Amino acid sequence: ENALLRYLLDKDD
Amino acid sequence: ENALLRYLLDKDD
Amino acid sequence: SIPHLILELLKCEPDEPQVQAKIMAYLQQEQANRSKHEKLSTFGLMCKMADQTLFSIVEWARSSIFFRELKVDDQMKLLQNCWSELLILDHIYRQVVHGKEGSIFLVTGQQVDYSIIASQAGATLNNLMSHAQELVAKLRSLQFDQREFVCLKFLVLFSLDVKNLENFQLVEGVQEQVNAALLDYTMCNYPQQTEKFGQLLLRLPEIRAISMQAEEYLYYKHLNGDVPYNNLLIEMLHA
Ligand SMILES: O=C(O)CCc1cc(-c2ccccc2)n(-c2cccc(C(F)(F)F)c2)n1
Repeated sequence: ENALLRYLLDKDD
Repeated sequence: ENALLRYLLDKDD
Repeated sequence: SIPHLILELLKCEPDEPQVQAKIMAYLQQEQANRSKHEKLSTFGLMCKMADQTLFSIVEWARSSIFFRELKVDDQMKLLQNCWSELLILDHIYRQVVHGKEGSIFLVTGQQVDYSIIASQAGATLNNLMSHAQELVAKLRSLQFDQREFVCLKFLVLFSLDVKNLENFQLVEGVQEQVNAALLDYTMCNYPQQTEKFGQLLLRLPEIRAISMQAEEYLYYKHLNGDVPYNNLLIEMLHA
């Protein structure tokens, strides 16, 4: 599980 | 909660 | 005579010249980015410094003994509790070690006349800066050293006031152990000043108070439209 991809999914626009 | 804090902690350097 | 624990703490410390350079480079490369239209203020610049210093604090924390063993959810709760305290503690220690009275040693590694910052700032911020100054002075007169500094950083990070921790026991364990190591270090290294241990610990409530005031003020500034885009600082402020 790549951390960047999770951030991209989870962050506010 | 903070996607960013989470990312800064998880990312694999 | 430095306890083992404290040696483990010191090994976790960042390379200060490289951190200074990194932030400094970030700020230059930011003007490059920013259009020749959009301008930036002293307050704004200091917000960016705080933001970049936060990245460095999180990095320090994630690699540190004990903190590494926590689950990320616990790591987040600990950092959300203490980020502004760690900023203040880091600032204070720089003033003591690489600074002088009448001057502010910035995290980018230069000194500027206190006057030159204070003059830019209104009364609320001046008030905060003064209290910080007195802390610096108190800790200067205590002969605050790097071994003491690292202990206080761990005591701030591994706070007992943080609710809903999974592994609260590890956190209690770290508090107790760093506490005991600090007690040893002062009695072994400063044996004629038996007050030194107590004087160090009593700075922590003062740091906590100044940090809460800083946050309230910064949130005001943010809601006022005065804080330039600053993802991590404001994410922490929203915690
Ligand atoms: O030189 C530094 O260390 C970087 C900039 C800085 C200075 C302070 C500060 C603020 C009040 C008293 C003492 C130092 N910074 C700071 C510390 C805690 C909280 C905040 C906040 F709330 F504005 F985000 C800023 N950041």
